[PDB]
Amino acid sequence: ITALRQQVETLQGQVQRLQKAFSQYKKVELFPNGRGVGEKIFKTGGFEKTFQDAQQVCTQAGGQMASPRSETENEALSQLVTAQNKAAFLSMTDIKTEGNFTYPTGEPLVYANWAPGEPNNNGGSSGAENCVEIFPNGKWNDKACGELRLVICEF
Amino acid sequence: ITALRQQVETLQGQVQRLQKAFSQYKKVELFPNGRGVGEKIFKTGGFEKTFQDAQQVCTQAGGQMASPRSETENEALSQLVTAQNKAAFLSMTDIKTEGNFTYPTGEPLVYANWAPGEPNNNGGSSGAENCVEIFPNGKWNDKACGELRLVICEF
Amino acid sequence: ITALRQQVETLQGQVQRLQKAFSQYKKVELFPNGRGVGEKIFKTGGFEKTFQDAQQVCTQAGGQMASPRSETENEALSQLVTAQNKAAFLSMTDIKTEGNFTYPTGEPLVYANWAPGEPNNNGGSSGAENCVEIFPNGKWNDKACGELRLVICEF
Ligand SMILES: *[C@@H]1O[C@H](CO)[C@@H](O[C@@H]2O[C@H](CO)[C@@H](O[C@@H]3O[C@H](CO[C@H]4O[C@H](CO)[C@@H](O)[C@H](O)[C@@H]4O[C@@H]4O[C@H](CO)[C@@H](O)[C@H](O)[C@H]4NC(C)=O)[C@@H](O)[C@H](O[C@H]4O[C@H](CO)[C@@H](O)[C@H](O)[C@@H]4O[C@@H]4O[C@H](CO)[C@@H](O)[C@H](O)[C@H]4NC(C)=O)[C@@H]3O)[C@H](O)[C@H]2NC(C)=O)[C@H](O)[C@H]1NC(C)=O
Ligand SMILES: *[C@@H]1O[C@H](CO)[C@@H](O[C@@H]2O[C@H](CO)[C@@H](O[C@@H]3O[C@H](CO[C@H]4O[C@H](CO)[C@@H](O)[C@H](O)[C@@H]4O[C@@H]4O[C@H](CO)[C@@H](O)[C@H](O)[C@H]4NC(C)=O)[C@@H](O)[C@H](O[C@H]4O[C@H](CO)[C@@H](O)[C@H](O)[C@@H]4O[C@@H]4O[C@H](CO)[C@@H](O)[C@H](O)[C@H]4NC(C)=O)[C@@H]3O)[C@H](O)[C@H]2NC(C)=O)[C@H](O)[C@H]1NC(C)=O
Ligand SMILES: *[C@@H]1O[C@H](CO)[C@@H](O[C@@H]2O[C@H](CO)[C@@H](O[C@@H]3O[C@H](CO[C@H]4O[C@H](CO)[C@@H](O)[C@H](O)[C@@H]4O[C@@H]4O[C@H](CO)[C@@H](O)[C@H](O)[C@H]4NC(C)=O)[C@@H](O)[C@H](O[C@H]4O[C@H](CO)[C@@H](O)[C@H](O)[C@@H]4O[C@@H]4O[C@H](CO)[C@@H](O)[C@H](O)[C@H]4NC(C)=O)[C@@H]3O)[C@H](O)[C@H]2NC(C)=O)[C@H](O)[C@H]1NC(C)=O
Ligand SMILES: [Ca+2]
Ligand SMILES: [Ca+2]
Ligand SMILES: [Ca+2]
Ligand SMILES: [Ca+2]
Ligand SMILES: [Ca+2]
Ligand SMILES: [Ca+2]
Repeated sequence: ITALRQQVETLQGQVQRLQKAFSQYKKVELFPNGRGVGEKIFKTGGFEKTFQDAQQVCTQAGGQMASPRSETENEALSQLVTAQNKAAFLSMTDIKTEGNFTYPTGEPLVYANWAPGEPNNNGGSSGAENCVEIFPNGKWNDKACGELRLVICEF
Repeated sequence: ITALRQQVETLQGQVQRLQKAFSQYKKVELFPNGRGVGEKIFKTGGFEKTFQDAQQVCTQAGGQMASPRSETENEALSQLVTAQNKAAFLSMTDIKTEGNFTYPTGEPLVYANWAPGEPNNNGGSSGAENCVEIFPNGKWNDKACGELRLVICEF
Repeated sequence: ITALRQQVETLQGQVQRLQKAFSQYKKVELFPNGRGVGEKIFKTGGFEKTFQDAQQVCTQAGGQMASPRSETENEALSQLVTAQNKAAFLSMTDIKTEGNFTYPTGEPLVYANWAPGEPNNNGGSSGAENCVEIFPNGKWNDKACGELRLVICEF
């Protein structure tokens, strides 16, 4: 019928405009504290928290902590850390089994970028190191979970 | 007709993807300076202003100052204030009638969370207190409108 | 057919809600570091960079540096600069031909708002001035490109 065809065409135009406007506002949103990789979005709050508090903040916000599963994802995190000039906590811990770092689902690492000599589980006055921080250069260091580091969430 | 049915199906897929992407970017946007409650969105600019300047900033931005009409809305504001560690101005004033706080539409309060002893209209050197600040604990204190407090806007 | 008509009506409702939600999240996004003018969106990162670094940051983010082509666009930039209280770099340089400022496409200025006495190409210890900064009052001053100024990107 002629009426619905005109309706479909109008909808087609509205959808196209929504898509154009959404791509623009996606880039506006991510500037400068976010990075998109595939269907994942990394964003920093610009503040520092302990691992447990960061875990609460990310969950509360409807997301989770960053789990870099590829060089592309890790490099995206590196950019955020570099911009804030503050090392960030990742999602992974070896809390269940020492030396065995896993995602918050128990799954073993599919990607790793340990700095030379890490993980060493030597946090000095803070004690054992069961969490992971990412440096501006993208490299990882195991770090005490009670330490304060940049919060990056994953949505 | 077969042509338009295929068009509707394609539109259905585009809309579904837009909805999925929009829910994700809603949470990305609100992290960490925004809170959604029903159809209302609270967001802080991270800066402090006098009541009048805050009123101008929120209006200019296409919104208004925060009018917590329920415990849920008030608690959302509490989280933002807690995160910034800065008490924020609300929208309500008793400027027309002393002791009678109203929304910027003249409507009386449907919800209130006054701290013990408030409102007292005693601002010391600033004079009368005709505006309202919200504490990290969610409680309210009547405050001089010329004082500087965190700006939270409502959209 | 009755089935597709109901589908079109449902799509109509979904699109309308998407549009309503998108206008709200557009204003939420732009508060307080963005300004919309026509189909262009200006946003500041809140940080300072040299012209070349700012050019890299904006490009990386999927946009470009601000090219105010009208009083409306320039005034929007003025508001962002005023809010951050930091003068920002614009996109234009006279690097190809001295005294002739052009957009990063070689096109001559369609709009200009030089402060009295500018451009003068006198940056003192920094040397020649081949870039442009915008003041809180909206006026322009030619500035050395190696100086650090507020980064505003255009999307
Ligand atoms: C740290 O602690 C971690 C937590 O315990 C632990 O993680 C575990 O790591 C192992 C080894 O990598 C891993 O096993 C692999 O799992 C792969 C994914 O599929 C899972 O899950 C799906 C369902 O989601 C199942 O359908 C799969 O069968 C498999 O089930 C797992 O099976 C094992 C027993 O076989 C159970 O113990 C797990 O509980 C169970 N997991 C789940 C979630 O159910 C899978 O693709 C891998 O397959 C390889 O091994 C199979 C035999 O196990 C072969 O049949 C298959 O062909 C694969 O062979 C590999 O092929 C390569 C070439 O292509 C060779 O180079 C490899 O050598 C060869 N590997 C082997 C072992 O033969 C594999 O099963 C567990 O999933 C994981 N556990 C959890 C809970 O995630 C770590 O080991 C600890 N150490 C470190 C350093 O991280
Ligand atoms: C501070 O200063 C404020 C500004 O002046 C002032 O705000 C006023 O507060 C009163 C009392 O709460 C409030 O009156 C209530 O209004 C309710 C909302 O409906 C309004 O508006 C709609 C249109 O939008 C009309 O259709 C309604 O009729 C009503 O109109 C109002 O009517 C009054 C006169 O009756 C006028 O003076 C107002 O100008 C006018 N407002 C507008 C915008 O037009 C309404 O639901 C409430 O209804 C109750 O009272 C009615 C009689 O007035 C009853 O018929 C009805 O059944 C309700 O009875 C209540 O029922 C409860 C149980 O269910 C009982 O427990 C209650 O005891 C009982 N209440 C009463 C009073 O009987 C009611 O009308 C005004 O709307 C509001 N004015 C403005 C401008 O917003 C405050 O009083 C000042 N003090 C404080 C402490 O805040
Ligand atoms: C700084 O350095 C800059 C870089 O070299 C330089 O920028 C150049 O500025 C000139 C003068 O303003 C400008 O010329 C104008 O271009 C207008 C836009 O159209 C362009 O491009 C389109 C395609 O995109 C073509 O279709 C047009 O023909 C025109 O092509 C240009 O043509 C000139 C030669 O004519 C070439 O040198 C350019 O390379 C070429 N550009 C491109 C991209 O291809 C155009 O609308 C303007 O038209 C006016 O002049 C025409 C004759 O050239 C007339 O036919 C037409 O009627 C217009 O007349 C004007 O009318 C007004 C009243 O309505 C009068 O008041 C004006 O006096 C009258 N102007 C003139 C000159 O007669 C015009 O062509 C160049 O486009 C631009 N170059 C580049 C690369 O961008 C600056 O001059 C330097 N100085 C300063 C201070 O900025
Ligand atoms: Ca450890
Ligand atoms: Ca270590
Ligand atoms: Ca008062
Ligand atoms: Ca008080
Ligand atoms: Ca120059
Ligand atoms: Ca100058």
